Amino acid sequence: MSEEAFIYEAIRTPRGKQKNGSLHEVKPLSLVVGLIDELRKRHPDLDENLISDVILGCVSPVGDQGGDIARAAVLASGMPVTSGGVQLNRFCASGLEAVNTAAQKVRSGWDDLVLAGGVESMSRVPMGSDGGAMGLDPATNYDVMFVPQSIGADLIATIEGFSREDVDAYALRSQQKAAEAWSGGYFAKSVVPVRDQNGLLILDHDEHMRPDTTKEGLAKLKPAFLAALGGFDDVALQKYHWVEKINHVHTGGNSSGIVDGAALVMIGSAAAGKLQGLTPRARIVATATSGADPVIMLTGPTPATRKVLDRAGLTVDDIDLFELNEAFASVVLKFQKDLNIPDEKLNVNGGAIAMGHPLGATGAMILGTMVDELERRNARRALITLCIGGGMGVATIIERV
Amino acid sequence: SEEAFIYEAIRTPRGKQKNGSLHEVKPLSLVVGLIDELRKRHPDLDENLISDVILGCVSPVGDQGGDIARAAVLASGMPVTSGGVQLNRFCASGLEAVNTAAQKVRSGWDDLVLAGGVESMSRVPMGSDGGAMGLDPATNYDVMFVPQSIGADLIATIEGFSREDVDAYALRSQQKAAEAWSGGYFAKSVVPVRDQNGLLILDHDEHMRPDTTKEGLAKLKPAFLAALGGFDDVALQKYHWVEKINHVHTGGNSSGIVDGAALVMIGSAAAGKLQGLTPRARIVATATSGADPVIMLTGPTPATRKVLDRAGLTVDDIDLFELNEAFASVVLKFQKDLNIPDEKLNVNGGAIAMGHPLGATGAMILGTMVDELERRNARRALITLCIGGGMGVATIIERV
Amino acid sequence: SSHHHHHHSMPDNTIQWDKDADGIVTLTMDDPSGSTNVMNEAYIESMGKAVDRLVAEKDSITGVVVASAKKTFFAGGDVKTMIQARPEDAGDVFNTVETIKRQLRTLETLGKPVVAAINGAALGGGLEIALACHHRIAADVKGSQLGLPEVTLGLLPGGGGVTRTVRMFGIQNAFVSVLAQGTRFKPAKAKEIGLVDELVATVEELVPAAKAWIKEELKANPDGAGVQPWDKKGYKMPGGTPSSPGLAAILPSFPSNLRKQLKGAPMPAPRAILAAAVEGAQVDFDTASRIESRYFASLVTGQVAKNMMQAFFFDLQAINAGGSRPEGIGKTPIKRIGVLGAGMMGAGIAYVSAKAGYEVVLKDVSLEAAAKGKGYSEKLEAKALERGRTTQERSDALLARITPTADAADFKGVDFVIEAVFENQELKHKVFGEIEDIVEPNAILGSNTSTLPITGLATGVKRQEDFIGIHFFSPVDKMPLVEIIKGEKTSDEALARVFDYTLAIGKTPIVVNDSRGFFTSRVIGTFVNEALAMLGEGVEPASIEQAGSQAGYPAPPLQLSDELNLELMHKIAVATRKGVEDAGGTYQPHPAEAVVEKMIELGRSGRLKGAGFYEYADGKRSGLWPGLRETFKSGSSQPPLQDMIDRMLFAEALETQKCLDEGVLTSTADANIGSIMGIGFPPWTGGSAQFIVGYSGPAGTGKAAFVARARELAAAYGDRFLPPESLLS
Ligand SMILES: O=S(=O)(O)c1ccc(Br)cc1
Ligand SMILES: O=S(=O)(O)c1ccc(Br)cc1
Ligand SMILES: O=S(=O)(O)c1ccc(Br)cc1
Repeated sequence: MSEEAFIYEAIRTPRGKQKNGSLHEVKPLSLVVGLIDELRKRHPDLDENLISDVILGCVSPVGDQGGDIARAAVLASGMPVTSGGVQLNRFCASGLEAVNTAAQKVRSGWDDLVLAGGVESMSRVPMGSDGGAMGLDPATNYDVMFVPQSIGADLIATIEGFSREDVDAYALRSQQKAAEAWSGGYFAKSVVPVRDQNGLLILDHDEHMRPDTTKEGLAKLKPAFLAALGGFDDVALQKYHWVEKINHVHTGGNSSGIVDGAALVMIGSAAAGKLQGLTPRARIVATATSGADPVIMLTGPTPATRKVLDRAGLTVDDIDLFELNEAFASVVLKFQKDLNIPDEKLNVNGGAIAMGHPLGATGAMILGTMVDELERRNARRALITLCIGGGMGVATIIERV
Repeated sequence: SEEAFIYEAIRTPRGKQKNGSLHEVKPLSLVVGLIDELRKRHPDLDENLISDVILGCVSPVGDQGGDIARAAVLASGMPVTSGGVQLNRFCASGLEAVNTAAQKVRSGWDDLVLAGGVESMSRVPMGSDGGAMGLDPATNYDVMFVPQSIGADLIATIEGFSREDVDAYALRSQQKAAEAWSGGYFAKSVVPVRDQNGLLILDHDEHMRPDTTKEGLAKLKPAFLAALGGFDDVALQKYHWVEKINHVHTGGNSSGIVDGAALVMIGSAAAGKLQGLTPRARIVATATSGADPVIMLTGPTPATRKVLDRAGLTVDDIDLFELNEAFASVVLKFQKDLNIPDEKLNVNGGAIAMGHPLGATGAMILGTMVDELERRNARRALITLCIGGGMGVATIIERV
Repeated sequence: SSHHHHHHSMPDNTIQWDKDADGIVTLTMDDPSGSTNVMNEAYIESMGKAVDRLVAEKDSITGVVVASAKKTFFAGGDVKTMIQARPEDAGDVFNTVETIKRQLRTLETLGKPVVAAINGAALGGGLEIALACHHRIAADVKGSQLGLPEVTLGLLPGGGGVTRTVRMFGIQNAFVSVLAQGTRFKPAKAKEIGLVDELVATVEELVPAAKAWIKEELKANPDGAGVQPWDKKGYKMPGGTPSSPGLAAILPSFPSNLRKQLKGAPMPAPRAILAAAVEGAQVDFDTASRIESRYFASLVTGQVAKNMMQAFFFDLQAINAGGSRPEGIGKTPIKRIGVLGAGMMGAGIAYVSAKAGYEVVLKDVSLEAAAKGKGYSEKLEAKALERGRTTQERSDALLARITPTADAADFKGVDFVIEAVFENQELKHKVFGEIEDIVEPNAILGSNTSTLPITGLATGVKRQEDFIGIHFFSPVDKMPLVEIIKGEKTSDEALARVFDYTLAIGKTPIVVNDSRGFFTSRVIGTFVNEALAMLGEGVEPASIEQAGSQAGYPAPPLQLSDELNLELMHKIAVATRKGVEDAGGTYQPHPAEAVVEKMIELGRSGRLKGAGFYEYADGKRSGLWPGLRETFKSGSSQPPLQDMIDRMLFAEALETQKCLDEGVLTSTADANIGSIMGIGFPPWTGGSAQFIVGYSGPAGTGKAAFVARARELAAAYGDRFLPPESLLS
């Protein structure tokens, strides 16, 4: 507690879509280096030798994203060779796990100023390219009762009773709040456009957004576009044996988009911030990690959010803003139902359904989003949490400074 | 803040690459075997206290992909709240997992954490994950990429280590490893690998060639991604004063390609008293550093000075030193720069004789120094590893 | 989204449209503003109209044939526009090549067979057009070449040349054999390597053969007709993609090998070609094509491209266009060529004079020792017959032109004399005064000298108006430069007759006024002296070699010093000392001469003696003499490597400026070509004169930054780096 972790910067790239995406020609290493160079523009006279480590989350660390891409970004960007570099994978919360670990390392007293974030080029490195123990070990797939996150979301909507209209009503709500935040200029300072080697613009906006979404168009969609293979409905029901039939309510219009993107967060102690002349923007109050049943998989944010509230000695009302990655519409609807979250405090600037879910980089993106929305509202606290494959959960409370 | 102690530290034997005993074992089971051994040692342990499982893996692909730490948590039947995260910092992945676990406990927001590594190099070879610095010419060109094998030969050329100087060390590592196995130094921490029926697969480090002779090492031919043109001329473009690289490293004075895994339990003092566990060693300090990426393996030298500076200690106060034996010239330069006594360095042999399971070597040479500090009744040890890309990690522990 | 360069609110038309009764459209290219087809603003708009018309009429078109109405097929682009592209014009450069490739991509995915009728040379933008077609037929006509030589101008094939070759031959083969060096192929070699599918005899049977292939392709292969292999469902790239386990094992070795062949020289074109080749093989053809454009725009706006386009296009044309040729003079044919002297230099002169269809009269002393000169001509022809580059009829008529002899009377008809006996000014005077009366009054009397002035030698002839200095390089069969030294008595006609002779034997001529060391030998002296100066100052000899190779030189300086005897350097160091000490002037010795004399005192004169800065066994170079570091206390002075690279490049650049100031060189085009092809000045600079106007460093870019860096070197290494007043205000 003696050394508190602060957030000095939090930037991210625009999220390019999967098919005909604008970032498909850009290597995921180039996405991280651009964010490093942007932090150089904002602080040209920073002693980068104070930067002790770079931590990047990545769920598919193979191919373009293999070989410790955090260390490749340190060398390619020209940072001091002493600035470390480590890649970690905790599925969808790899970006937030990097921010939390960088905060825990600052508190431990053995790190002064650490960069943390994530990168994921799902159009170049599709999800599942990194192999996996499941499938390559049928004895393990059979024993743990593997069910992909798509069915788990449909199972949550069946148990809690979320209709197709209920999940599509949230999808439209996420699209509307994203377009209002964008045209309002909320993301002007954080979304660093991507440029080529000649300076030409490649992308500057979240192109997965469909701001002209209507209730009727969301009803014309079709569900579940691995999930279309047989077995997973029966495997999930053999675990949740009281459910008779799974209602498939999720489509590409109410599920998180497959996008490319990356994000960076500069974290350091109060002493290091004064040494380099940096102004802190937020404080890492508490971090927590828990998990829920591995078959429904997506649940897990709830016991982790409650764990991070008890660690910081706070309640739901003490937290001004709540931010949960919109992997699926029913997951956020259950999260609001369990902890009784007001509508106005939940994913206020839209979420992954409209702008995308760059797996390894999402945790660092939505966190940086809450840093801006706290300053823009002059609010105090915010709670960031993510559902994770396998059944895990990660939460983090930040307080505006 | 809160102190982080080591309560348990075990590791599997290391099976060799060519015709290895562990080739048929999935790298997930190498970890699940070690989790079941911890359970056998502490049956009454409440596993809901274990808040994370942090495993190092340099080639997280295929058998080692999909967050093998989470697969270890689920397959072993651990509580589903016990997390599971894989990381990758090249050779120091095994030590960085322990350092991160100790740092998470020091921050206070974690009580009891498992940390370790795993690398089945006979099933998932090195560089199987692709890589950005390698499989992209624009970066390979600018950063002047060069393998560790070339950088190790360049260290021998610059420092004057002859072929006999590095082969004399490999003999010393073979002898200290054979003498240590005979005295049963490893009988308690080396958990033999078994199958689903209880049959023995491997109970010893089979990469060891204990009958190595100075004459036999001389007949080995130098193995210098090498044997592909370019990397000799690239290194000399940055080290322009050196004229030719003296290729002194062979397969006998370099670390061995092996399969293996290691596990280290770490927790606060309150987590130990509450679970009835005996703290064996205390993480005193850690450090991260690095050096030129073309020489690569000179990162342990500033990382050891940075960690001795944090603990407020000196080379004299460290009873045992433990540097990973990736290449014989790297350990010799480390001994020369810091003037390390000869009888303090890699006292139980190193990766030249037993092997270098990349992502798990950090947690193996740490658990080795916990065993030795107890057996010698000594006080402090220092563990460090050279890293590809020119990094370095070091850790100081103290017996309790 | 458009096929045209503009899309808002008047050039010529290049392409003719011919559809026949079958439905085969014949696109014949014919640029009315030049005898060669070229990729300018007219073509892009002309092909835009043709491609748009192919789509709107596709329901009545069966196939397309692309031919040219010129003696060539297609060659290059508008260099006068590309050399002006600025970094803020990268958006325009990007859009232009994207427009060019969208045209070829529509033509390629037309659903109908497209055949290229290559009637002649197809280079650069020409082969890139033919590569978009599905079939290629070339005529085995004389003078026809095929290749992508954009890398020789600091560029890359940006019209699909990289994307398609890497896709036809794989990453490694396309880069090595076609892209990295821009190798030019004759049609027989092109059909073997895969660039060309069929061959015909004359250009008359090209369009009929192209239409005959379209008719057969539609019958036998009706589905795959007009479909390139990479647009098929089961395409597999040769050698595999970067994802293939076989290629990803050696893929990291490609950039390291490129740093070996370039020795670390700052030449960014092969770097961008290798980067666009690999990154392109990871994605689809259309995304790969756009990555190619971004790397292309990165080179066009750069300075290294502007340096090469200046030297290898504009400066080389102005020389071959008769710039240094005296005005108005005509030609006098060279009937018989008397090559006095038959040594190493004398043999090469007679060979290239015989390979140009001129009669040679080789003359020397010993008919036995003068047969080695013709034996050198047969050693080459026998190697050429084995390589298939010449025929026995072409090889016998060549040796028949050479008339080895030893009689002075066998000069009744000779009107051109080259003396390459050996070097001694007094001995030269007497041997010259022999054939002057035997030859006709219009007979040139040349001389091959490296440093001895011509005007002093010209006194030993009556017709001093025909005494000239023709300086060849070793070996004469391969070296392309010929330094013509103009004396005080040489007339406008006698110089022009030598200028015409050089172009006839296929070499590059530069005209130089009489001076000590002239230009080539004088500038190359400052390069080696600056390196030996660094060796005496205490710099590591390995660092000196790495500085010379990473600067872009062909041979490192200390190595080059052993190839031209150190005592030969000492002799010139005395001839120059006697030269200044006779005009009432004192002589300041270069600090390198102390190193030369220290090596000569030690008995290490270079390669001939068998010991220099390197050691020599088995005729090959072993390594640096191990006692060299102890002799000159190497390691005491450790300057940064960039200062060593600049000390060697600035010494030659400032010496070139002193030559242009003293009237030694007339134009800057000769200074660039003379430095690039004569002494080996790095091609990325574009010449020792372009290096000044095209300098680039932390001090900026241009003549002003060059002066700043030259003064920065002056304050730390000596006042020989202070720039002349001609570069100042
Ligand atoms: O900008 S244009 O499309 O008119 C153009 C530019 C350079 C060249 Br070479 C050809 C055409
Ligand atoms: O902007 S320019 O008109 O100078 C231009 C130059 C080269 C190319 Br290719 C395209 C355009
Ligand atoms: O024919 S070349 O490939 O050498 C070529 C020349 C000029 C330009 Br602009 C482009 C290409």
